[PDB]
Amino acid sequence: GEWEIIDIGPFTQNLGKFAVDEENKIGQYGRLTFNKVIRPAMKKTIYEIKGYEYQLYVYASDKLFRADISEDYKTRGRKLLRFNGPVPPP
Repeated sequence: GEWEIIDIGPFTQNLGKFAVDEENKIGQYGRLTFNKVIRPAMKKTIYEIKGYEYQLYVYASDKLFRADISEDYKTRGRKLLRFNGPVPPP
């Protein structure tokens, strides 16, 4: 696949919210409150397209985490791949 840097507009913020919502279902960090996604946001496109992956820096409950998210082209399904941290600011 190929990687590009993307903006941190509303669509990206909603991916961050997705990630925190999914991590809350897992419960590994306890209950987290989504704050914001910060730069840099990275997007991978996997080939007709199979899907996408995102690597995001997400503040939740005033702590910084790294979240990876997949998105399937044909099913539109999103999945949280991993959620790690706290991490230092980029």
